[PDB]
Amino acid sequence: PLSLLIGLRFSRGRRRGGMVSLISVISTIGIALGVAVLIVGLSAMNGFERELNNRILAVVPHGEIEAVDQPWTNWQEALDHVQKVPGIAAAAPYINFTGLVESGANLRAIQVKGVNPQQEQRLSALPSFVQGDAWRNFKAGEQQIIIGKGVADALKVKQGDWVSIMIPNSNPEHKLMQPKRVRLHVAGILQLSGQLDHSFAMIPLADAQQYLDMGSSVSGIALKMTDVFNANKLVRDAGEVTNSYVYIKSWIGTYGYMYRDIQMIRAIMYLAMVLVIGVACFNIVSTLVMAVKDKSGDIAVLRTLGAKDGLIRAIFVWYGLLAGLFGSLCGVIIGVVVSLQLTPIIEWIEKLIGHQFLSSDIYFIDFLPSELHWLDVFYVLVTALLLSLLASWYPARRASNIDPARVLS
Amino acid sequence: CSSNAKIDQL
Amino acid sequence: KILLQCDNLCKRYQEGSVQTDVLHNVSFSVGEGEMMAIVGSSGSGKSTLLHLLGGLDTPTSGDVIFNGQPMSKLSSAAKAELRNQKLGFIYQFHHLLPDFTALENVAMPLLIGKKKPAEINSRALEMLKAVGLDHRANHRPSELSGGERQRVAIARALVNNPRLVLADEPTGNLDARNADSIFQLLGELNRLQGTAFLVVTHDLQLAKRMSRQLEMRDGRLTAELS
Amino acid sequence: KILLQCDNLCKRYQEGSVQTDVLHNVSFSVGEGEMMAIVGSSGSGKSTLLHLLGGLDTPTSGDVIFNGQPMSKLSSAAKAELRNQKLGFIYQFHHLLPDFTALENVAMPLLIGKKKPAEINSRALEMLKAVGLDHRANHRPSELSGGERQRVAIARALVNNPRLVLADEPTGNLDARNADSIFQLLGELNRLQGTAFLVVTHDLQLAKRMSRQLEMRDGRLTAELS
Amino acid sequence: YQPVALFIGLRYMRGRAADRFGRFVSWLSTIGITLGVMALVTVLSVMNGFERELQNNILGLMPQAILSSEHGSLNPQQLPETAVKLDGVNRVAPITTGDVVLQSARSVAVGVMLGIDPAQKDPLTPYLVNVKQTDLEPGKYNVILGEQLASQLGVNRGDQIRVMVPSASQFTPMGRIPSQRLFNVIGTFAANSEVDGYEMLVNIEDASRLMGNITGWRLWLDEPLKVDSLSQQKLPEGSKWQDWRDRKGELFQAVRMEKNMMGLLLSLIVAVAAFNIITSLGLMVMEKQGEVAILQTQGLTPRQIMMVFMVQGASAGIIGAILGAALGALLASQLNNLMPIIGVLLDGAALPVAIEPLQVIVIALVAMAIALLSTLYPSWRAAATQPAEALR
Ligand SMILES: *C[C@@H](COC(=O)CCCCCCCCCCCCCCC)OC(=O)CCCCCCCCCCCCCCC
Ligand SMILES: *C(=O)CCCCCCCCCCCCCCC
Repeated sequence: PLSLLIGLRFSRGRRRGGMVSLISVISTIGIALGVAVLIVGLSAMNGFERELNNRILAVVPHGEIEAVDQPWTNWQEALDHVQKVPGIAAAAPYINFTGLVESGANLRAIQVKGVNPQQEQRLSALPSFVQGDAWRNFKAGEQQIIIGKGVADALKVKQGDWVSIMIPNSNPEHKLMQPKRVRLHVAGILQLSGQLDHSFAMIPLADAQQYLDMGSSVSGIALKMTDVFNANKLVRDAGEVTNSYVYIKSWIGTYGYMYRDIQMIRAIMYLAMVLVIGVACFNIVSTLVMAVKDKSGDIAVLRTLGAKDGLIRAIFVWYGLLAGLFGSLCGVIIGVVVSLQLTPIIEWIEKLIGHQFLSSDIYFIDFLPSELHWLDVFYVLVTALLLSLLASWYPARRASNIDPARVLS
Repeated sequence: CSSNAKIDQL
Repeated sequence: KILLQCDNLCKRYQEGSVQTDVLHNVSFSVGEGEMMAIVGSSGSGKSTLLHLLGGLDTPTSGDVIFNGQPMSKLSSAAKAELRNQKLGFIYQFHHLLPDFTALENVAMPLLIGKKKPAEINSRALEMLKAVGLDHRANHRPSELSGGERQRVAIARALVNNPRLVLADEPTGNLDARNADSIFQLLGELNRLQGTAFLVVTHDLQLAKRMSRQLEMRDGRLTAELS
Repeated sequence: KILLQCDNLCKRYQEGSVQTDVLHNVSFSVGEGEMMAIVGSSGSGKSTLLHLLGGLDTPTSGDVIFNGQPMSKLSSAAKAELRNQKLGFIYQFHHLLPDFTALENVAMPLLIGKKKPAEINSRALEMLKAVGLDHRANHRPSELSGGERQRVAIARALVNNPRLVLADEPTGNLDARNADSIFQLLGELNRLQGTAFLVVTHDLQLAKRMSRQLEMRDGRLTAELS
Repeated sequence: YQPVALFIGLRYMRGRAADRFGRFVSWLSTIGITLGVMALVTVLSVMNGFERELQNNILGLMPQAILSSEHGSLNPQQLPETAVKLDGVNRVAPITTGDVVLQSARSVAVGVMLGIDPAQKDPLTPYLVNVKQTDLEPGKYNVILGEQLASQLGVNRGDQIRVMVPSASQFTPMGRIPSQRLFNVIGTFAANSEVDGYEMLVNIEDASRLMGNITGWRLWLDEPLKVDSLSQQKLPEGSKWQDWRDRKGELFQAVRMEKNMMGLLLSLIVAVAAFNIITSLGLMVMEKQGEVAILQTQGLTPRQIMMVFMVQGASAGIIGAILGAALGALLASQLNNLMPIIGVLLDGAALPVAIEPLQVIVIALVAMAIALLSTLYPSWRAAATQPAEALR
């Protein structure tokens, strides 16, 4: 049930001339290039966002509470109070160490922490990133330590290797008595996304209690919540059931910049590709103006047979929208095909360049993710179709102003 | 990336 | 009464940055059913006069009244509707669309009028078989010979019951073998439904079958001077 | 001696994936000053013949010698220079540039030759007043009528002292009122500076004023058969 | 009427239907190129502005390049300040460096040591908090910790530390005893950057590492982002060159890669505008076949009718690139000058810009080069066909 406005104007696109096939190829390539890259860029950004919640948000505590320069004596009462908060899912005690590793004629800046192995799997996904067979051998009094992949690569050490690391001497009298070293054997290693690998290590909580010569006392409470984007507020009221003041800190101040640098890239790319499509729309304007002044005889014929102004005005709108739609669909197909196989394409390109980008030293990850959503493809197809309709509007209006009698009808 | 603000929360 | 009335039709044209007078004091009248013929030289303004009667121009010095209604107080949409309803055009340049088939080429006037979907599949091929070209309905103008597709153009205008049919050298390319073949049904249409048609040529040999002779020289049609 | 010599011109053309023979054994000779005329049907290959004499194509089976020099041992630049110096073309399609004025359109052959800058401001309007169109020198082809700007195209080729002038239906659109008016000065050019021009038409009525009759049918021009 | 017959035959062709819309279509390629250049210039200028701030806060506060000796330390007598005249250097000062490990009464930390002469000026001098640079005297073993280094070490003025050098440890035959001393702090420096957590300033004379010589000469650079080009010049014999590409070797390599990626993304506008020229010229060639044939008959060589359409694209590309560069050099400067007309971002950081004169010229030249390159096929097709055998 095709309408007369479109009628058989698709057959009007079956024209013959000189080098007009190459013009059509350029027209369908220039507008398809700006969509196939926008689709894969938005899919790559969606993949980055998906990997951020699986490799950073799931392994980093959302909030941490610790008092001012004071060992805790009523930490259990504070844990009981913070356990019942409308918005906090779980909490666990931990100790912050700043001891350093010196073994193998190299120096490493590491932040050791002490967490309960039975409670460490209830608020984070770090247990799921252990390269070993299992971490269930974590107990108290066995000198067990686990480090990240970066530290293991720097020390060239493996599982079970004995390493002596620096430990601060927690002396009640503020002096510089002696440096402390304790030998620990590696109970496995874990590989993170590629940023916290060389700056994370943890030990059992009870071992850290003995290393500080401290009794039933911990330094910090880490908390995992449900809505991660309200962490700046959920830690404000969580620290209210305490003494006068302890500290307040969340992951927004240290990892919230990554989210701000994902939406910014999306907005920049969308604005940069709307320009690409709009410039490619001039290619439709020129080739439709040429069709208007080449099909002037048929316009006069239709006017003589009684076609109204609206029919002639709308014939070329759908004539241009078909050339735009073909290019858009060809771009959508390419963008979907490349997006679905982006991870192997980038890996194969990096093996051809020799040196690989997206390094695992200062970035967020070491690879290029790609998650395809069937809502950005619709949003870019609609944008391309709207830009094509806008481009093929003024020439269509000019086509309706052709005098049917000035040209011999 | 290359956009650092360095805003800390107390 | 009368069907068409044009008088004091002073049509100008732009020739040398001045509105040269190409038609002046045209006072011809067209009746219902009666067949006339206008004979003039190719360049005396006879071809331009045809577009003025169809509402395709503006004489800016006169008025033409069709069926008791002039085209002055009408918009472009109303003029197009009048052209599609009570008009019909036939030219000598073989003005067809080389993208449509022969069946769909003649259904365009009915397609614009938004008739029944099955009506265009019952009245178009009826006209094609009346003229005798229904076997080549599913073809292309690029395949038909010069004198073959001309009858398709003749029958294109005679679909939506045309009350008045304009013509401009209907027999310009086809030979005389089909000249009487395309005229017998045109004459019969005057007795079947009572339609009127005017034809503008430059030869007096084919005007014998016409019932009137109103040849014009430089916008004046007065007597039988030649 | 003689000015032009073409013999055994077997020009082929691509019609159906095969080089069909459209011209064969063309042995016409052109003298200095004497006027000839070639008459043929529109489709017999008479229009394609003029393109070969101007060095615009390749006969691939013969040779054309102009002023004692064949076109085989010449490059494109040499052929274009010879065309701009001792040639001239007149067509029937009204081949003019609708961007330049009437004064600039006829000065293009002089502009390509890189003559004196004030020479094109003394010889172009001289030709325009010789043909009688200097009043519309600062105009546009979109403004002039059909028969007005044709004389501009006629005078465009007759600027840089053309020794041989090809014509293809010079009187195709303009009427017979100025048909003699555009021929009197062309004839006077033969007795003024001694120029030669050949004209290819399809009618014998306007060939009376020509000094020769070499009508051709399918690449053969032998006698006065008709 | 021009002496060059090629240009006069095309100048009138750049706009022949004077109308409110017909003239606009002929300028579509110029508008597209102008947009592609004005978008390629502004964004890369903003990235250059971020890079300049990053370099002025990291590279400008750390030793950019050092000239040392391959056999450990370098004796100043064998290589004085008069013996160094390397290109791109505007200041040379003795310095000692080393990746030392801290030791406080509460915790331990790491950091690079900068042993400098207290008499000479230092880039970190203005960012001092109640500390006199002349207090760094030999024998007293004074040390100035960073603002973020002492905050995490729990160290205020009047405390003591046990800075140890593992890299330059005195490898005695009786195992391995690291070289260490007892430094007393005199205050902290706050530079409001990332170097306040691993940098501390000490006296130039220190035997905590080796040997009365120095490790090397810290030399300043006018353009510290082109060390890879200055690292191959003729250095004095018996010397080695070190730079910041060992510590900050991936951070500033990331910025260049991100700039190249953003530029490649934005170059698609210019690439599509180049295709627009190809379309606009292929449409003009097929429409002006009779004009081309008449020019060929009048005496115009095919190599001239090729340049007739070549300029039709070249002039549009040049006039688009120049306008795009001029608009990009103005939009970036006036991005937040009168009002922040950007759709104000939720950052509140006074977005910096840095217009590089060489980069704008390079972008404008690549735009012209691609516009000229895209014209080849449409111009060649207008002359490859037979003049008269095709149309007339
Ligand atoms: C961390 C970010 C930093 O990126 C930035 O550069 C921040 C830029 C902020 C710019 C603000 C500009 C404000 C003014 C705008 C004015 C616009 C004017 C427009 C005309 C009027 O990291 C990144 O953003 C990296 C982003 C990478 C994005 C994707 C690049 C994809 C490249 C694909 C190339 C495919 C090539 C295929 C060839 C076949
Ligand atoms: C900035 O502070 C950290 C940014 C971490 C992610 C950097 C990603 C760089 C590469 C982005 C590529 C986007 C397009 C991918 C498909 C071509």
